[PDB]
Amino acid sequence: GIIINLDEGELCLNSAQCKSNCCQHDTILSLLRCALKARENSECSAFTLYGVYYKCPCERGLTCEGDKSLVGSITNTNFGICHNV
Amino acid sequence: KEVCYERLGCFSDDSPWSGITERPLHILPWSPKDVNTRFLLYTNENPNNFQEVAADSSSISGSNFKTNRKTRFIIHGFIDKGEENWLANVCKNLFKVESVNCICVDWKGGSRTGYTQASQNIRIVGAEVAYFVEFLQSAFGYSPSNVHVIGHSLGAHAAGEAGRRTNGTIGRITGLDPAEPCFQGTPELVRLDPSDAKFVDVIHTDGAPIVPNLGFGMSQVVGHLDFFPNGGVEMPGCKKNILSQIVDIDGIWEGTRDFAACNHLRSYKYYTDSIVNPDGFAGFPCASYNVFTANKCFPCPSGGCPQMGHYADRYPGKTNDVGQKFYLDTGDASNFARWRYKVSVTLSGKKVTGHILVSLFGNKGNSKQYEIFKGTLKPDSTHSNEFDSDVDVGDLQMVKFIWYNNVINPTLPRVGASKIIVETNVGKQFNFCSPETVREEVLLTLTPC
Repeated sequence: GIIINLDEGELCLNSAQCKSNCCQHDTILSLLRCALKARENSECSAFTLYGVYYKCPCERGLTCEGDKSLVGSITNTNFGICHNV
Repeated sequence: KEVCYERLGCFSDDSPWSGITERPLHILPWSPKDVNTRFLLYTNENPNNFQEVAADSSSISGSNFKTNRKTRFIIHGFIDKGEENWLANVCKNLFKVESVNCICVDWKGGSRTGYTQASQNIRIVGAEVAYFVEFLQSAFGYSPSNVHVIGHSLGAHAAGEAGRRTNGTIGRITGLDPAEPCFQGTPELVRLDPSDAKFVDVIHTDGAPIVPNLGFGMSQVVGHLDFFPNGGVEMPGCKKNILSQIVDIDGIWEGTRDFAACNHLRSYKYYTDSIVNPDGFAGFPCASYNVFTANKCFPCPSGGCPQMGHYADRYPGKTNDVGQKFYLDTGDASNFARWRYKVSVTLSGKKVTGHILVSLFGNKGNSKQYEIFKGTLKPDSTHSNEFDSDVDVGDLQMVKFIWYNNVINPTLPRVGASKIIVETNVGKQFNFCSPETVREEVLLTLTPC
């Protein structure tokens, strides 16, 4: 079936699953769980495809301006800092 | 019968001690060499390797124990697996903020037994502490007013005994989650109660009933201040134990059964964090956690909120009554602290359905986005919310407003916020105004008016 609405801390497998779609896990090897989205001025991860982040994407209406760099970067690590606009 | 022991005196068997319904079985206290109260001393000068002192001058005399700084004793009770270190860690943080004689009290020998034995043996660790406390006083003239006894589970009631025997001259006892079985509703003699020191402050955390629910902590108010974090019964972070109308307390206690000790261990984890966060746990006088969560006790009264834990001695009305309850919310881990804010929002813009969220920014940092209301966003209507900011922001400088809904919005409507008022828990109100409105999911900065 599809899984929906998992809370902060529940184990997850993509961000759709999480009420704040950010299924995070620092380190590649860790057990990925729902995390809160980034506050303004904290670190972020740019929006990804692989639905599991190392750092959460930013909460509403902040931009996480860091370096959406080339492949490599974008095939894994683009981080940044949530800034308003 | 009665039983007497070298130094500690005699320990009766009468009601209330034994016989009464809560503690029916007549057990008497194992003897002092069997209980084996060790006093392990830690100080600023020996922070991390203890030195064993004892109630006589040839022990105290060469040691780091110092009569010009306070002494505070940490008495354990339930020690979970892994949790062996907890008494030391409370010492390590005292040293981060003060010069102190931090005596941890060990009595594993008396505590590793049936619960009822231990409930009884608590009496020896009680007279043990009172003996050391009276000692420093005759030996060295060291007032009990400098003494602070911190005890967790049974230990709480050990400190309660210690204080009882010093006839409440001890400066403060702190119960961190006074065990329930054999003590709740049992008379004051048998348990921790406001008269065991000049000031007694307790942190209830696992106050559920022990049977059917394994609510190891007492729920009854026993201090002049009783803080009930997260409503004194389930703590965020803590797995709950499954029901049983027949609970094996000895089994829970020796560790034959299973036990999510988390809710009970949390009072010393809150106390430890409290030492290094001195505004971070403010207790609001509510009359129940439900009234409290229904945003009705906020801010602190005229003369503060009391800090739960370590800094509660500073609350100026701490002994004006017994049993004063205070509620508060904490984190679910790590730094346990939280700062509570009430923000009201007045709407400007269109009538729409959505979530309004606000976020604070102050001299020392900014919160994240806390939802203030959901549903019909009607212009010129006000909304309020109290929330627990994991960040103290300092004095507010600006605020930001934002709204959204999960429906495509054809009009491309625009809501904003006329004024947004932030009331700190001390109660300062800060005002923010905007003539702007903004589109769904754009951050409308407000600024002071």
